[PDB]
Amino acid sequence: EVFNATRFASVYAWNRKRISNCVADYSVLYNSASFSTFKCYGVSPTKL
Amino acid sequence: QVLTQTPSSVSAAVGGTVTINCQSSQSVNNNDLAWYQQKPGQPPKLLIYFVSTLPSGVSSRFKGSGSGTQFTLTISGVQCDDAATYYCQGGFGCNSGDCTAFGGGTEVVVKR
Amino acid sequence: WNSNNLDSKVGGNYNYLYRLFRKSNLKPFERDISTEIYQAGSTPCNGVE
Amino acid sequence: NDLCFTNVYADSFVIRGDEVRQIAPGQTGKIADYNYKLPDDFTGCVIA
Amino acid sequence: NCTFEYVSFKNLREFVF
Amino acid sequence: QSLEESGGDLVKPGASLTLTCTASGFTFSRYYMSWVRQAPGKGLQWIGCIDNTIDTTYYASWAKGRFTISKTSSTTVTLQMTSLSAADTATYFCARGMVVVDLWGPGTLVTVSS
Repeated sequence: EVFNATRFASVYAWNRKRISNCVADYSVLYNSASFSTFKCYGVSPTKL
Repeated sequence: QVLTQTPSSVSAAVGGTVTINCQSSQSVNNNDLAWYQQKPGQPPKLLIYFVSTLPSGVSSRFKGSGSGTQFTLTISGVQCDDAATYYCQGGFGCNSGDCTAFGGGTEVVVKR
Repeated sequence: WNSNNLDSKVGGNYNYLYRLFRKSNLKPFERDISTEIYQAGSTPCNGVE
Repeated sequence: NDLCFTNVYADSFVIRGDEVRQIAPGQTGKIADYNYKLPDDFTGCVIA
Repeated sequence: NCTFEYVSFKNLREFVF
Repeated sequence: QSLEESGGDLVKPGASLTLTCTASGFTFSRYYMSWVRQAPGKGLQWIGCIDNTIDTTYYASWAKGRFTISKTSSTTVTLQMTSLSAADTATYFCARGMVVVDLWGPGTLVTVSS
């Protein structure tokens, strides 16, 4: 839902949304060519 | 722990070879001597470290000899831009004779 | 023991290397010198880069 | 009152009022550097 | 601010918390 | 890869002063660092150094207890001074390395006068 937002906020007025009580699938998002940058720090993509 | 720079002042020519002696009161720790050239008003730049190993990106004119208590620096030539004080940075087996020490200055003048 | 006097050099001593990514763990006393490119995630990189 | 020590050393001397601050461990000054110096690891109490 | 959410004398309603 | 110092100003003797050198392009958690002073008419001498695991213990013998070194965050290391004297006037360079150094900052002079 966050990625599908029609309008994004400015960098100085950066938006933040808390996410909890949900099952997150990251492998699908990570293995996408539509994302120019996808860098993970402190966690492995396979272990996400 | 104080390292003596003998002689304190050294004079040499452009094509004349340069030598200097830095004596350490105690034995250094596993060949940890360094040397830096301190141009006036600016922090010193590395020229030779671990007695003889040459850093990357410096001229091939500085060669070092000696180990243990006595060490020396030998420079093949001067391009008139090496007029700076040399400090022999003496690493020590630390907690004995301080933890490391710096010697006196040794600037080189060129007569023209 | 400390071996700064020889191994280390200014500007980057790149002689010795290590395997940052491996497909599996290591059996004791086993030497791997394959140095073959490794793919993660969807493993689509059948080429070089 | 709850501690046990091998020995206790008591040192007595006379200084003027403003020199009492030098008797704290690690302090400096004419008294601390030339008359009576205490270790930085001093374990005890200073009474005046 | 809200961090968590949830949407879900003949009668006696006993509870434990 | 650069270092820059800050905090040099005229301060009366006996007053505390804070110095700080900041690392640009790299963090003070991999590269060794040292703190050094050079009087205008005297040789160079080192005071403190700390990096990686707790390494603040190594201090100059003459420095004694009035010299301490601590890194407030990853990229900035602060220097705290106490019991300032007229013999403490020198130029403060943020060295990079214990026994071998690569490059230092321009150096901020800290003069002491009343």
